This record gives sequence, C-alpha cells and structure tokens, in this order.
Amino acid sequence: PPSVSEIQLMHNRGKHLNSMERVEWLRKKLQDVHNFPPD
Repeated sequence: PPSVSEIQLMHNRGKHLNSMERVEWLRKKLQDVHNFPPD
C-alpha cells in the first residue's frame, strides 16, 4: 500500500501535509456539498 493507496488503505493519513487534501474533501465529505441538487 504505497502512495496510490494512502487514501483507502491509510486512514491514519497525515502522509505529507494533507492540509491540501482536507480543504478539498471538506466539500465531498462534510456532508458533501454537491448534495444541493441530490436533496
């Protein structure tokens, strides 16, 4: 489980900075904001 699976295999995360990951997944995870139409 290398960098290709540091997402699904690694939930411990924090593998580089990840702060660049977070702010992105916020919008696909917080409640994933794409659900505005899919309400």
